[PDB]
Amino acid sequence: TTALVCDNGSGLVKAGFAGDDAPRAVFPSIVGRPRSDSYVGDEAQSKRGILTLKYPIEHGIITNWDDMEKIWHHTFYNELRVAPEEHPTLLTEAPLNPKANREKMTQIMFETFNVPAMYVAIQAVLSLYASGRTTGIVLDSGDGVTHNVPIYEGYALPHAIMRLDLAGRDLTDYLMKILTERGYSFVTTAEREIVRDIKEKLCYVALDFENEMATAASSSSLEKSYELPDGQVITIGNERFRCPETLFQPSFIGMESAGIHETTYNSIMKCDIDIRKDLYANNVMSGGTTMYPGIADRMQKEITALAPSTMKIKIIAPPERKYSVWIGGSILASLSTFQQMWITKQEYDEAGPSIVHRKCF
Amino acid sequence: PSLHDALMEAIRSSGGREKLRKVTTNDRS
Ligand SMILES: Nc1ncnc2c1ncn2[C@@H]1O[C@H](COP(=O)(O)OP(=O)(O)OP(=O)(O)O)[C@@H](O)[C@H]1O
Ligand SMILES: [Ca+2]
Ligand SMILES: [Ca+2]
Repeated sequence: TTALVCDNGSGLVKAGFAGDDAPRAVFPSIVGRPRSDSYVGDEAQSKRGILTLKYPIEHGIITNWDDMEKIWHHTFYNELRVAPEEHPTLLTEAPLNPKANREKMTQIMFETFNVPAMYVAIQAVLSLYASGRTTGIVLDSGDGVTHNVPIYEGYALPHAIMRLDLAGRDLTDYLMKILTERGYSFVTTAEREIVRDIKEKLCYVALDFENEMATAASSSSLEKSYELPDGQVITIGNERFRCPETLFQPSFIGMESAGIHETTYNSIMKCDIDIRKDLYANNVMSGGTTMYPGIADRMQKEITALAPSTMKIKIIAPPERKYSVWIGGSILASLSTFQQMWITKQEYDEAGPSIVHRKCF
Repeated sequence: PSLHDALMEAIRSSGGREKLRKVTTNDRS
């Protein structure tokens, strides 16, 4: 009678039990094979150098269903150590997830894992719920994709959803590139993991790019020392803010899309004028790639410069926001009122996989 | 008058993550 919460991302699986304050298991959303039959998640990365790793979720959309089944199997049995037949399972989906995808999630849950009940919730909406809100605009940025999702009373507004096909994997790749331009060598998959750790420990968003570039050129005050696993010490400099600057200026990696301040403004402006005041004041940031220090102050500055002069702008950035989607699902699935919202196996038997559009919205 | 309305109210008044049972994460990156 304890529901499960499975938040499947492009880079990370987040899984646990509804009512808990954090997922029990967080592991890479990968399946590896020889370049046993397949390795899933934590064990596939532990042999990352001897296997072809595949990502069944790309840009937040499930695209390899066989490997996804393997991820879901690994989650239930190896990580959560539950029988899925005994637990209602809340899953999460990207914004604008194709109709056919939602149906196959349902079909696999009921027919393959024999769950008693399930549900598919939109990741960004869950993140709003974790912050205690039901109206707002979410900026959700993970490992594969970045969305602005404006939400009125629990309904995402699909005509105003913006996408940016750039997120944490691109930033890691970009930090790798500019660190090698400085002289270092990050080529192996072990070294790419070091760059990801440098990204997550030392990068930040500058309030103003040019001022910060000028400080970094004229002093050592923004340099950081990083100790490598073998004990070597390297110093990181303007790379710390150049890497996440790509979020506001995607041209750095050759993308002519708008930055996240402009997708945020353009998404508010696709919404009816009467709800824009509430959006502007309820700008929730979620996902691992919103974790950079300085990002809320920079966003505040940038949106202020785009918005009417009198508008109250508030950036909300919970300290736990790399798990905000999951925490939202943990909240929703442990509420008394939600218990009639499940799709039941009985409902599934009568209506079929397309029941998911009727009950999950 | 709507189940949806009651759910939205239940979300707003849930006290958020403080009311949730504290657990440990087995966290690989
Ligand atoms: N402290 C941090 N600073 C910067 N980036 C971080 C930090 N912590 C995690 N990340 C990045 O966040 C990403 C994973 O975030 P998240 O779990 O929200 O995405 P996902 O759900 O796997 O992917 P997506 O949402 O794009 O489908 C990784 O790129 C990771 O390196
Ligand atoms: Ca995600
Ligand atoms: Ca540009």
